Amino acid sequence: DRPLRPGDPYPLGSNWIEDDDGVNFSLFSENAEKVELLLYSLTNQKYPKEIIEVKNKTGDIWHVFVPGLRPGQLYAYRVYGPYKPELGLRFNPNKVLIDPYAKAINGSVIWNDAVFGYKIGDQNQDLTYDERDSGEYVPKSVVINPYFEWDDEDFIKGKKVPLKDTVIYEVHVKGFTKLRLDLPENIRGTYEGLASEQMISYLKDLGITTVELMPVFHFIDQRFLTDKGLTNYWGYDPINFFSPECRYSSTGCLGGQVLSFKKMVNELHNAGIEVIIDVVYNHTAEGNHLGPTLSFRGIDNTAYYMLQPDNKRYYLDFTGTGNTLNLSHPRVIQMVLDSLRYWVTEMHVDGFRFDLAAALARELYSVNMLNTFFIALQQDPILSQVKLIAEPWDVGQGGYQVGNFPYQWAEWNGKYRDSIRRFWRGEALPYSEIANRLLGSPDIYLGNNKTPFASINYVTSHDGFTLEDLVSYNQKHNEANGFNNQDGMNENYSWNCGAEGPTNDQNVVICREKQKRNFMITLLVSQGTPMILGGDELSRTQRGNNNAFCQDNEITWFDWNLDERKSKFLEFVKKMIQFYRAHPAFRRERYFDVTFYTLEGREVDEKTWSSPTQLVIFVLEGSVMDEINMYGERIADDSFLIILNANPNNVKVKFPKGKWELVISSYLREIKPEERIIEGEKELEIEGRTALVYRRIEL
Amino acid sequence: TRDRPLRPGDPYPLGSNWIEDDDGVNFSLFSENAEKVELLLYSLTNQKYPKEIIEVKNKTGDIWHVFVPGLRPGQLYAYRVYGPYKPELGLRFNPNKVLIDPYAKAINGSVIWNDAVFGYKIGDQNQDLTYDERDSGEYVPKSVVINPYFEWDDEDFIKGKKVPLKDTVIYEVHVKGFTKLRLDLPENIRGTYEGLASEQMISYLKDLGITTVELMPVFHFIDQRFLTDKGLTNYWGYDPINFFSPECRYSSTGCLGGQVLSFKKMVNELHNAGIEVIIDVVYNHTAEGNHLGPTLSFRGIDNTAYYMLQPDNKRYYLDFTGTGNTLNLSHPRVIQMVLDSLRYWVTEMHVDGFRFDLAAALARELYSVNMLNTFFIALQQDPILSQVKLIAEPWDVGQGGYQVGNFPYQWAEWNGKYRDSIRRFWRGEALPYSEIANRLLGSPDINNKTPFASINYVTSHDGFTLEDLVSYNHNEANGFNNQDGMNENYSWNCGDQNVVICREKQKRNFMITLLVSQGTPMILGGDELSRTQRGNNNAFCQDNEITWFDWNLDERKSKFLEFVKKMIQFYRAHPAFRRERDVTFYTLEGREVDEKTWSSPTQLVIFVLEGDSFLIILNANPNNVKVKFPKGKWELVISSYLREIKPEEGEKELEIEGRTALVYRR
Repeated sequence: DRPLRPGDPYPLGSNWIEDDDGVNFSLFSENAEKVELLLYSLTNQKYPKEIIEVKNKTGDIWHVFVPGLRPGQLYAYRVYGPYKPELGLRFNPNKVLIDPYAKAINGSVIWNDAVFGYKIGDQNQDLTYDERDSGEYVPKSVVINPYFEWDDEDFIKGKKVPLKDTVIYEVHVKGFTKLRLDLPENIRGTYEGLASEQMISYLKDLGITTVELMPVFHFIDQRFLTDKGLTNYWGYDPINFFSPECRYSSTGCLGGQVLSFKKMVNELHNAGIEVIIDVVYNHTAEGNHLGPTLSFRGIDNTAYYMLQPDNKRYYLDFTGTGNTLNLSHPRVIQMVLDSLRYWVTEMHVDGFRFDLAAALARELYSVNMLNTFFIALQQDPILSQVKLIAEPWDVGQGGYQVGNFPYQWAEWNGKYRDSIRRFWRGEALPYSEIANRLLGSPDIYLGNNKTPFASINYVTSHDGFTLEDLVSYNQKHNEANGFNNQDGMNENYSWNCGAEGPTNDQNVVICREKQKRNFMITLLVSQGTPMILGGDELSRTQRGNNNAFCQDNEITWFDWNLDERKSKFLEFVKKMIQFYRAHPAFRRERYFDVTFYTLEGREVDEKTWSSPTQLVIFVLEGSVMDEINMYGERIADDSFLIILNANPNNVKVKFPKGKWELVISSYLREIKPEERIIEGEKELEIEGRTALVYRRIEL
Repeated sequence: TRDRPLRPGDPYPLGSNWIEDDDGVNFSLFSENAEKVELLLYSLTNQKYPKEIIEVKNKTGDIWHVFVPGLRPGQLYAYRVYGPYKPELGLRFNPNKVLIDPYAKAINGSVIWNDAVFGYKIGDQNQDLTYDERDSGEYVPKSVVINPYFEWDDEDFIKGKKVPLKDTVIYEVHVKGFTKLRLDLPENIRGTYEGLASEQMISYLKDLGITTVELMPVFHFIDQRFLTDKGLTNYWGYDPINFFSPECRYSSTGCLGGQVLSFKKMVNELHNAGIEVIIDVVYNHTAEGNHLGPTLSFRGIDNTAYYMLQPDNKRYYLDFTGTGNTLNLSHPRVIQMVLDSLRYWVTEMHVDGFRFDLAAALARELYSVNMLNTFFIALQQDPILSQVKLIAEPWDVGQGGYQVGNFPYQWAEWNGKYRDSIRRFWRGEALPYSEIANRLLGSPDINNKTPFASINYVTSHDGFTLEDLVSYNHNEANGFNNQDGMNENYSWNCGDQNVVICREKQKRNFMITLLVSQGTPMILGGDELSRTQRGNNNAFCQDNEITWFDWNLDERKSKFLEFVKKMIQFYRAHPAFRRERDVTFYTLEGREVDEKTWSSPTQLVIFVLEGDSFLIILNANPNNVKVKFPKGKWELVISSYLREIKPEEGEKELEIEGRTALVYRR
């Protein structure tokens, strides 16, 4: 007998209107017989306060306005339909579902046989129909207040840092500040903790421009992970594409995660720092048949999911996770684009990084959506300005297969990390190959973007070894993950430097520290936008675990100990990053000028260019670049000489023309007077496994 | 170089953009192939000569941009683009030619024609390969930096319920014609946005009972040289040169930003009234025509991009419409422009829907480059564009069918043939009985294929109106031997007053049938005022007495308006004609339908709604036939009539007359 009204279809989800004093509720469902809105009082989460049958429907969209409800109000849905699993029809109104357009989720799921929708349990498995209510264990979607006081006016509008000037920083929200002891407990390893005053000055002192946060979409710890006493630490199982992860909130989970995130981002922008978020669109946490009925599968399984034709009880898997969104259906492709748009206009994120992007492109291609998906990004008013990061993929015949890539499109260059790892390991590599990597990989980027900065260079990431573990480790040690070490990449191209794991041997440590420095300069001397693994500066180690996706503990937390070894390296990284930012010679837009050299100090003819090498010498020649980014003012950078000696043996190099001055090197030892400045082609005795950078000073 | 001081600015939003903090204007322009770009600043008095030449020196990707401090709304600019001139490669960049900004939100006047606006020596052996030298400044209208802000009070009608397609009655109306000869209104708002929006209109139209107004073209369009030389002016707007500017011609308040202002207010009134605005867009060609075309904008900015060139002879331009060019919809910026323009007119100009002219050709052009379906996905997923009404025509493209996954959620189509069908049953000729039974049903044999998706229109902006063929049963003024427009609209001659008896019965008829049909109906503007074109069915260059709405009541109109008002009133009163379907039916006489009968080429239709219940009888026809009502009580409400109502016309026998149509209730 309530003054309820039909309300509006737009926008999707729950919408608090100031004026009409109440909240518009809307949910997409094509195959539902009946929809029910459930409102929960903070005090009781087991049974709804009030149940409202949603009776008005515009096209495939159910909606009702409900007066008097306000920001902070908990809710959920029960969706009604046929249950013929063999037809992919899995409607179970006993299961209390998460709104797909929820902007916040009030906690985690509590693993119990009743969140499944089939009997466990039974031997028909997914054919059966479980009657138990799920509400007791399913967090509720939350109505939020979208309003926020942004004074990142300077930043947002309009001209932020481009990829040519970007240093990215891949960092887990929790691990970053979990053991930053000069922060109060409740904000340690949280969004607010991350953007705190000292954290900001730290990231500023390091010199990184762009933060890449690991998954912040609200994810779910897998059953098989919690049965073993482990959580999903990396967050690669979204259940909702609009809500900040409740776990990383310092200010609670009834809007607090939205507010803290919005806060954190605003601080970061004011400091001059960009936010990229790692995003998963290739699968949902619901898994395959057999997985839980938490949201999509309950709302409309047939839409939403890619089903096996001829056996619709099964889900198509391109990723090995269990499901694929039905990206051909206009609502599903809408949700993705709606997600991307939300996070930019409302959460003020500067761009995205697509996890398993080769898979994501395969899925899109699967239903003829890849090129249209790209056109959607390019013409969209807000989406065509953000940064979009992915990976190479040849599908399936398959060269990219794509009319045109967004202006700020870039790809993780795994070939760059492999080549670089192998080089410093001692593997003599074709000169042309190692050199191309340093030149930003024009052999990969013929007509993908016409810029070196489409290539995201890196030596380490969240995947596999931490730069510390890379130089200390020959094979993975992932028994802690509980997969009897079968999980995680096996090709690592690593080297322990003479001892596996921690050692007392100062010969081994000298190798290691020297080597870390080698990679750090190789990376910040190459064309392409570089990405650094958070922790690498702190000499962070997961002690041989190369796939710590499930270690929310001591192993993964950043260790803020001021050990002198560690400290001295943090000093090196700072100095090198600074050097990179300080010189647009290593940051060219059009390379797709240099001169490469031999041991005996001459130019490089074919054969020399084609035979494996262990030593790279080259000069960034010239200066006049166009510009800078301001009205008609060309600058000129100093000319540099880079010597990289991976050959494990001392070697004698003939320098090229002019005066050269050593600006930085991997020598841990003090620098001899005849090494600071060198002229007139006279030879220097270069140590084995050493990297060196010189600027010319005349003429 | 120059001064000035100049902030590089931002690449987005495309166009001129004044920022009221840095107290300047931001300029951004696309040109993938440009060598050099020069912004030209102009004083509102000197236009032959540019006040300032500014070298646009920064580009982000394929967007040139510069920020100029000090400039504000009202500023007149144009661009100059340098690059190769190898017209055999399709490359035809010409600095001497002053170009409009494709993203300009306002333009100052029409093109003053001259040999200089072309990029080749207008007269020569190799027309369209030759390099013309002449400056184009004076002739080419200037792009105007605009005043974006505007105060909307229709917040109440913006959201939410805008009159749904079910409840809709649409009214197709040309802007000038609507109130040019509407004398009781000042001598400067007549034939303007604000004129159409006078408080004497609106009260008129709300009084008339239509809930949606569909304007003929308002995209700033030019004149065909190439016609005016015949002393005619493009009066239909179906030849645009920019996609963001309201047409200069229909502004009561000048052409330096008053087109923007007059249009917005227009809408804001219409909305407060409680009515809906749909505008008539053209995206299938620009006003530049083929090679041998004026170099106004896109040809000059970037010919490669923008235009679909003939492979093997990029000299020439692929034409799908017979107008000379097609936009290169496969280039991301070109497709972006179209989608930006659709988004602009909605969020910014508060427009409720579009009607794509020559939709099939547009679908085909889109198809030609694999963009049709991706165009449709873009529209559905767009937060603003998916909410608006969208109106085209049917088409059969590529390899059969529509070649589209899904349509937008308020898609509808000009039923090209429902008018060829209703104008043939009433016409008298041999006509099938499941055919016209279909037309009235919603035409469900073809989209969402739920009746609302059909635009049941008896009359388009196409001809006639209403009768005016039936007169025909006048393409001489249009200076080309009378072969232009449709070939037969299927009408009587009705040939006095005793040799014109059917005229008023060849009105009211279409009316009573059209409003009774399931779906959504379209009247031509001023068929209730009994409009006329003195015979013309193709009045596209008639800015004359021919087209302008004759508002002085000749006496036999005015009775008819009071009919249409009451006729449409009925459909605006009962949910019995607003569904996705309980229909009846009844042949002569009294007899519930069978299969003879179902395919019999004659002139008799009856039906009922159970299903407020209603009985409806409709017939053609050359002579009288026996009439018997069916099961249930019958009470008259409205009709067509040779005289008036007498007398008193369960179950019995009437019996009905000739050229005529009729109705009842329960």
